[PDB]
Amino acid sequence: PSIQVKPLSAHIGAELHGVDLTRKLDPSEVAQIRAALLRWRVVFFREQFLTHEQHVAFSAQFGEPTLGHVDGHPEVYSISKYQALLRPWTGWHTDVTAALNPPWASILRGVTIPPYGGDTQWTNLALAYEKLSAPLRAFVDGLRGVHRFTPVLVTEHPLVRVHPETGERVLYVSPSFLKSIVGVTPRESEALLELLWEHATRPEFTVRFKWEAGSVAFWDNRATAHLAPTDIFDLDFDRQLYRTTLVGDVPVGPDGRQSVAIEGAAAVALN
Amino acid sequence: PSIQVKPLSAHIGAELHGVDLTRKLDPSEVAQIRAALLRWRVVFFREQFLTHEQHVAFSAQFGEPTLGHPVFGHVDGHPEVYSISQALLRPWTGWHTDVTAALNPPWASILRGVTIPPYGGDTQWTNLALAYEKLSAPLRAFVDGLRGVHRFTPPVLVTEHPLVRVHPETGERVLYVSPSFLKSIVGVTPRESEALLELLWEHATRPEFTVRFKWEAGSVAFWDNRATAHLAPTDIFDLDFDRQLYRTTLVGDVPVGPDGRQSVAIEGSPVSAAAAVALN
Ligand SMILES: [Mg+2]
Ligand SMILES: [Mg+2]
Repeated sequence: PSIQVKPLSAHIGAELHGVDLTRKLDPSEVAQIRAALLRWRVVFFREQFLTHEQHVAFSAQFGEPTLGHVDGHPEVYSISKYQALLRPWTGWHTDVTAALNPPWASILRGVTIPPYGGDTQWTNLALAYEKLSAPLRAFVDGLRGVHRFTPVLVTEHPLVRVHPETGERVLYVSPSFLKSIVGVTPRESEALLELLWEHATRPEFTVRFKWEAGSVAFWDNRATAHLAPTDIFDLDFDRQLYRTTLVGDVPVGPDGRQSVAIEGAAAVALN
Repeated sequence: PSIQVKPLSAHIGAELHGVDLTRKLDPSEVAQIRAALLRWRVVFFREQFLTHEQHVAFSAQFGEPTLGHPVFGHVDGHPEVYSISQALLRPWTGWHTDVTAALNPPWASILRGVTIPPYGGDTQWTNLALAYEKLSAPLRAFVDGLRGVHRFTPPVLVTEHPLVRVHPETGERVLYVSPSFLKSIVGVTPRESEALLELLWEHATRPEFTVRFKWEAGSVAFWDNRATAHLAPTDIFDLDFDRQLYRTTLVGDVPVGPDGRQSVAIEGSPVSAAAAVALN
């Protein structure tokens, strides 16, 4: 096995070594990375100092890059450093789930990285589903949720997304964007969402990553949510990353029902 | 500065390099480690492969090691060394400050990893001085005046502590809310207590107040119990890996609140306190 896979927690995150991301990967390297990604939900690379062009080329080996602008590279979004009601789930989200087809993956690379501050976290939403009790699993299997984003996108997704490559059921509760559960009263929706969001962010479902210059994070948005840092606003250090995302398919629930657009680029550049 | 200090987050945690914990530290090294501990709340060392004797000697340069329980964590010949080898889940579950059910909780602990899984078993700490400062001004003034009852029942210890502990070395106010052991706020109704504790516990475990540490063989964590709470791993229960660590802890003083009032014992026994030291 040419690519070393070093898991970072019991059920999410792995650091990969033995691949040079500045050059085209051969088919075996692509397969190994994709397999590690499906198994560990987010994979990380260290000391991969890339140009935007190389970042796009790497991304294109795994899917179709989506189109904070970077000059000459419409696939690349700038993540630059340059009041809130706080609950345990605040800030946790899955990228652009207000859209009908949320991007299935994102690739984020660190260019200007503080000595400390600015860690990112991910949570395993396949595990979160499996760790619901059986009656709660059967219950959420049949529920739909409305995801909204206003810069206006509104989409009805299954609360349980069936992963198109692994068949796993995912608790698809994207906390920044999921606003209500369809067909239940407002208080029922509020109480159930708080229950599921508390559950989805159990520490034992998460992994935390301390960036360094040249680091790369590549995650499966069909099975995760993530948490951008806020501790970095307390420090003078600059922080600059760049992101690509891969065009996704329309989610389906355990009943085979596809998501449904309700109303509706800006969420691709921001989330 | 002979000891390199590498902070791990904006406000908590630092990895130290340039010191050999197998040999006695000179006064400058002791002072540097102590200063980094006060500033960063928990400090970490890597590739420090210690015997029990060396672990105790290191501990003794910073305080008086506690002297053990007959059974819990007991290591033959080393009363200072503790062996470390359905639930209702809330975001604060498992977060705690060690032995706060006792009148004088230990001021620090030193945990060393001997047999460490390739993955799983991370520990987290939160900065309770920062947690206090990040309460709004009216909430800070409110909790300044409150006391809390901490309880522990070994496999009974009951102490009334200030909700805000004034740190004896830095003078900082600490939101002393030890979630596993703090049971009630003195002098308010049971529902007021429940609702306020849930507010403060949610607050004290904000991710931006925390640092997470992935153990390796030979790693050491040295934390200030007067300014932190920590979270032991649960993701290891799913894995077949052996995990062996050893802990020493340093005898602490009686807490004092912003009004100068010391904590007050309500119930307890020396053996129950030793059990909490061994098990918390
Ligand atoms: Mg995002
Ligand atoms: Mg403890």
